[PDB]
Amino acid sequence: TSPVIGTPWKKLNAPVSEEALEGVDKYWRVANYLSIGQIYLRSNPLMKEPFTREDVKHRLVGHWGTTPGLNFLIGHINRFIADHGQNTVIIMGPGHGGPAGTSQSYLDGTYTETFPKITKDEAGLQKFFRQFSYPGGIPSHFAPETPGSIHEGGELGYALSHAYGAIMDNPSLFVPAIVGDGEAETGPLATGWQSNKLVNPRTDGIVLPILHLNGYKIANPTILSRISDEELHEFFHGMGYEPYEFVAGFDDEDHMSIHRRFAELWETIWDEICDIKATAQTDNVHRPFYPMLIFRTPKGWTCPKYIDGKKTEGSWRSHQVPLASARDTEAHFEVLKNWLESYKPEELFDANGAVKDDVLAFMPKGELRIGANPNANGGVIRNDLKLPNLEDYEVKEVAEYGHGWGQLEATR
Amino acid sequence: TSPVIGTPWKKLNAPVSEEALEGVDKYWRVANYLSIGQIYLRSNPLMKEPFTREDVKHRLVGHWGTTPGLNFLIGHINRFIADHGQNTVIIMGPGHGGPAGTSQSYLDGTYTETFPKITKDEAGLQKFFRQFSYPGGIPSHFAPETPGSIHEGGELGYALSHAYGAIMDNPSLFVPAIVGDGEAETGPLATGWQSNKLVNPRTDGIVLPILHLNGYKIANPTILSRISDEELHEFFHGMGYEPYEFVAGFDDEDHMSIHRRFAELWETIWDEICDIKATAQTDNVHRPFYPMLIFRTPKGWTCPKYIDGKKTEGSWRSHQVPLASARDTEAHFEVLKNWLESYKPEELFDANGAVKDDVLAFMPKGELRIGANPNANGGVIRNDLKLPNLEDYEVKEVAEYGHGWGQLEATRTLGAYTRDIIKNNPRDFRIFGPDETASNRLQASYEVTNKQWDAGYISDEVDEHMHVSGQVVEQLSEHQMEGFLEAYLLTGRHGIWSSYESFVHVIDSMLNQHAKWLEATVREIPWRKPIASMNLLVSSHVWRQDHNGFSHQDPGVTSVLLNKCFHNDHVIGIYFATDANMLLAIAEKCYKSTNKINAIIAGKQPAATWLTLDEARAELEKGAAAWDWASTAKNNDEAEVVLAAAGDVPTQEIMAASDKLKELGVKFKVVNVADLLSLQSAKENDEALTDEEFADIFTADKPVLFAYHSYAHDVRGLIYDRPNHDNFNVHGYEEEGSTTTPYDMVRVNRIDRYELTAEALRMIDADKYADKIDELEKFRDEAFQFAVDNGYDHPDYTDWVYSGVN
Ligand SMILES: Cc1ncc(C[n+]2csc(CCOP(=O)(O)OP(=O)(O)O)c2C)c(N)n1
Ligand SMILES: Cc1ncc(C[n+]2csc(CCOP(=O)(O)OP(=O)(O)O)c2C)c(N)n1
Ligand SMILES: [Mg+2]
Ligand SMILES: [Mg+2]
Repeated sequence: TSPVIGTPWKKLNAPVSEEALEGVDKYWRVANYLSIGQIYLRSNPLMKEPFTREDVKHRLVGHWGTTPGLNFLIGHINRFIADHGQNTVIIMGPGHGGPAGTSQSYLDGTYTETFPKITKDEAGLQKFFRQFSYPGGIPSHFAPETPGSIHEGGELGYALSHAYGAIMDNPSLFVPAIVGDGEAETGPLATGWQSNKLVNPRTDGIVLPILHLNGYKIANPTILSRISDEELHEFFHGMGYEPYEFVAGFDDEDHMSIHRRFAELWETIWDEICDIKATAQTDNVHRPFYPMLIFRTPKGWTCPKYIDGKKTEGSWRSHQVPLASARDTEAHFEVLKNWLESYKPEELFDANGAVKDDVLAFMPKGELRIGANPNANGGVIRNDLKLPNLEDYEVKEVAEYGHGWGQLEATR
Repeated sequence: TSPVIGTPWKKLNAPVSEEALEGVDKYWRVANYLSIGQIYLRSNPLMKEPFTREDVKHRLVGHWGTTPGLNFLIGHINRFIADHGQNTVIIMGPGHGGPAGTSQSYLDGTYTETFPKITKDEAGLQKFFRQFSYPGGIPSHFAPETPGSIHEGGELGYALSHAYGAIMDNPSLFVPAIVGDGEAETGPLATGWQSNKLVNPRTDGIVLPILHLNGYKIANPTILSRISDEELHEFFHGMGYEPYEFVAGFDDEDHMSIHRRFAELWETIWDEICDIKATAQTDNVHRPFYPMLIFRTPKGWTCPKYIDGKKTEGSWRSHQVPLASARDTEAHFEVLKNWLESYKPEELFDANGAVKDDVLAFMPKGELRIGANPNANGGVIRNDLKLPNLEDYEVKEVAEYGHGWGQLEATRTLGAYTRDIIKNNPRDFRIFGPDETASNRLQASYEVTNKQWDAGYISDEVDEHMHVSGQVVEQLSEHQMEGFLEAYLLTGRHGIWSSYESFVHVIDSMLNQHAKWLEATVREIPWRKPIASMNLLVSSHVWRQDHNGFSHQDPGVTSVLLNKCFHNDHVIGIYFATDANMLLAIAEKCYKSTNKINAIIAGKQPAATWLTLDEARAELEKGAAAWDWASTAKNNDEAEVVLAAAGDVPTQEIMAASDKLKELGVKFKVVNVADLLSLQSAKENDEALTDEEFADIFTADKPVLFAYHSYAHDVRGLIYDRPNHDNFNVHGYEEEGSTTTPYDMVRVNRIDRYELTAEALRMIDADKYADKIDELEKFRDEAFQFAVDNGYDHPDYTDWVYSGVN
């Protein structure tokens, strides 16, 4: 049976603290630094001088165009899970943002538990950096080897169906389903929008679709990002959703101003969800409008704005790798060094190389963590079916009238 | 007169304090704990260990599906009364929430005053718990034994009529009328919604209807809870109300968050009410929209959510008792123990078992309390009517022109008498009638007062005697009139109400209920002082329904009234006005009486007058009396028959038959029974006629012919053990009638004068009088054919005047 974890569907009834958002910003910075170290670095994780081109990977593989947005959402969801004690499984629709998921597993402590050789220090950070998309390493996508993952995300169109499946008969589980805006063009997910007409708010859980609308696919913009905002809201409302919209990173607003704004928007959405759940205990015959979040951000949101005179951030040029060769020129290596120093890792890591304690104080503990949630590892939940005696259903006429008897239908 | 108590209609002009709401939450918890201890516990009130199944009642009876909501509302109303000093009477519509009312009486201190053996400690708490719905205990509903109660609430549909009655002529009294959502489906209360069109905000008080919309009846949901909120607000606004809505308990909101929210909503409503009252001092000609509160909560709001895997809270499964047997399993006892501990009684009671002082600090004191309010005990308010001299209204022509004179209408005399009572008693006496005051000829009171009407006025060619204030209320609903009058009497005032005989059945239930309020009061409740009597003028009776016919003829009110005559309670009186003077005497006696239901059956038709006032009173004290002027036999031995009568038309037929009997030399006696209940068994009824007196009135061996207004069954069931009862031959109504001439109406019921003379002749000698009997029988048919041919009754019948008229 699906377990009840924590205190489900609880309202905060308080402002989001400033200290928690301090922690969320520091988490976002350190998660971006880890997601870049995984793609680009093979040695010297904390850039002890001399930081040279010797420390960079020969073959840079991976994706970045979705990773900082995923890190933003995941850090905020982590603050939320710590505050509310919610039973939460995240489904990452753009699974090519694998460094985000591995950075989460590393930061919430589950990665070291599952993989003891990736310690939480300088050598462990070096191994964590080198092993991403490497011979004898871990995959690029959000893989079964990655704790907290039920969805690979490599082949696109099934984040929403997997979310609605994961909440079925599962009344305390909250699923934020992050959906790429390019993936939203695929045929499966377009019809997976309409699956709130097949779940009950009382007996099933709640899926919150987060449309990760960064505007671009590989080398092409997305249809949803280039239609009017009126059309987008009208479209999501015709499918039984209440659209909420968050826009960030498209100007020079301070990061804290963005974290605060998201905190307020998120708690508003949570209060609507909690109202839906409380109403469903009394009335579950009439369908509510579930909130869904439209998360408009620039693709590759913390990367350098321009590289080689080409618009990189906020463009499709940041999909896989900006600085396709930071190993073969000195200018690109300087761009990479400035990019890594823009997160100020000097204050996010201690002397021995561990992520500082105040960076992760806002984090959930124990079974509430993403990598520790039993619904992510559905084999520990599983129990055998209680099976009726087979002889009760046997077709006995063969035993006495002889083989070849009858005109029965097998599937009955 | 209704007293002015406290400081009426005052605005708070401040926020509701936090300390008061602390007290309100603690009150709500302790009231729920008391309401559960009453239902479930017989011992160990404070759950000293060992708390075992020994401490639980063997038979769990009572109701819980409304009790926590009632406790919530009552605690908040208590905070309000303490703050504002308001004169407030609560009417509890769902009276099956009795533990809420008894918990209030216990917590505000009035219960210990009324019942000293229920102390405020551990032993007193144990007695309070055990006595609820127990052998030798207190009832389950909100009973007359419960201080602060004017309404039983057992039989549903009359919270609103009782509220609007209690505020009438009562300008400082605030009445929150809590209405169940299932009860709102009943016919009476649906029309009791529309009674804000019959009260004036200046001269009358304010009723606040609180719809207690918890969604469920017994085993069924309510119509009002399952229609859209738009429909509900539109419905309440079409009836002259401003709907306010409060919703609580349907999520995990903190209790304080609920108490605070209710405080703001309540003070908003109070400010609208105070604005209405202040406006009414200047302008009272245009009707306001009174606020009414829709109080949406889950049924059984603090009970366990699920029991046996069945949804209990927020369902109809919590109506009577969750845990129907907490005595027969260990699991149910654990559920009960957890339920009791969820209120944390360990902090609500002190060591000795008294409710802690800080739990009741927010409570009203003195006369402002619900159980101490004088309007709840309307016998302490009551003062006697100042009555005009009866001799002023006597029909004096009988005294000089002889008995049987005239063609007067009996009810016009009562109209004049009641007019002068109104003149001497304004704002303490009121006349009700289901659109029938002017048809019962009680319109003489329009000389001194008006019909109270607060809907629109259009003209003066049609709106005479109507005014925004008045002492005559008149709506086409017998339920409305009866509830208005019952709440009028229960608050200390006086009244009459008139009705057609056939439609009094509409309120057979209500009368029954009021009799139960009186039977209970005269037996075991001395601290409740006597209230005025419920006076019902029954007119337009069965024998003269010319315009209407068979649908308007049913005198069965006498039967339903006879069922409430037991154990020497004397809460019922049934009087027959034979003429105007007898009506005067009866009405004087009835207006003086207390704690009774007096049905005065009088005709509105032109009828002869038989008695003088002194004769009428002399017949009155006995109930039955011999008419010596009409009897031809000097002593009981001479008479060959006794002719007894009860009612104006039976009296007329007995007298006309006596005239024919005189011509044949028959010696007879004439008896008139003004009061029916004097004919009751002497051992059963100590105020009925003794057996010697009854035998003196009716000769032991001689046959008695009895002509009766109602069904003869009611006479025969009453005299069964009386002497000579075998010889009684009762002639009454026999469900035979139509629209036809007045002689036909009594013809088809074998109660006409010819049939009565033939009956008496057959009682004496069928053989000797055979020719005369035959002549009478064929004359009846000739006199019916006369009416068929000519359209009116026979000259022999119409023109007949008694021989005693000079
Ligand atoms: C069905 C399918 N077609 C093609 C691809 C190849 N592919 C991998 S990532 C990607 C673009 C990702 O699009 P979007 O959802 O907009 O992601 P984001 O903007 O987060 O990078 C594509 C086309 C795929 N994974 N699945
Ligand atoms: C006229 C009438 N019919 C039936 C009953 C039986 N009865 C007693 S309580 C009750 C249900 C109470 O209904 P509601 O007003 O919704 O009360 P609540 O939800 O507060 O229990 C019923 C039908 C009654 N008291 N009166
Ligand atoms: Mg995209
Ligand atoms: Mg109800």
